[PDB]
Amino acid sequence: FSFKKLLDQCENQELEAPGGIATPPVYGQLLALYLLHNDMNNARYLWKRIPPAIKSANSELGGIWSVGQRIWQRDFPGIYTTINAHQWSETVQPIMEALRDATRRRAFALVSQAYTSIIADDFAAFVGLPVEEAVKGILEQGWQADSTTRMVLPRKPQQLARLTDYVAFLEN
Amino acid sequence: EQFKQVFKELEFLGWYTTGGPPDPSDIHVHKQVCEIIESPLFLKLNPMTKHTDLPVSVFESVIDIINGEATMLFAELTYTLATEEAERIGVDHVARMTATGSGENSTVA
Repeated sequence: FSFKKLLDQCENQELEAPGGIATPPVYGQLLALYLLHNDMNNARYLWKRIPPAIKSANSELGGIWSVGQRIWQRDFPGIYTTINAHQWSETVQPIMEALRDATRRRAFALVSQAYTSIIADDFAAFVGLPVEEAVKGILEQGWQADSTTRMVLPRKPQQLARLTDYVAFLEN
Repeated sequence: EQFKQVFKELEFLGWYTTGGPPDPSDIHVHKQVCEIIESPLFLKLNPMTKHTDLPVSVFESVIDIINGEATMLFAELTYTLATEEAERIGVDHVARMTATGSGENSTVA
């Protein structure tokens, strides 16, 4: 609820502009927020909306688009590298800190649903952390893991008023 | 004479009325009925009842030996609800069905 209150605040600022062009940081926030909501079509159209002159002026905008290109191809092992290729200032940094978590949870849901057996090499590149999940996942979440072959096995875990509305409509 | 032609082995037993508690007029009508039959019954239905017991109440005449003027009183009775096969089937059929509405009121009502 609190997050939604900030979402609609940035929406209208771009529409009203003294000359049809808003300040650079407003443009960057909308593009990054589109990535967080997985709305890829509007994110692509926003990039096409920015004039070329301002686009080349600020390379910070280009850093958002390079990450957006990877997530547009659903390249899970590649988005984690582009999100760290550039350095984002603290004004836009917290938004990226939430997009990374959203991508991380998205891979977890996709693997558990679309895969019955997945190589540990490929699964680590999906979830994003090939650091400490190798040993922690065996005993905590209960997923049986087999070494050498490296196969992971995901496992699955008031009306009365409505009715009288129907009759009052049908009989009349 | 009319009903004797259809119900051969059936005889007069009493009368009935609709209302609340027994009234004096009920006692005069009972006195009138007593000229027809020696020991008449007296049924009384209460369509205006406001409780969960059957309004039907069966009474019986009692003659007192009160000193001076002589009066007659009503004594209540305990009645059963015996039915026959066809009567039971008909009553069950009538009381089971609920598609009885007709007119302005909705079938929901």
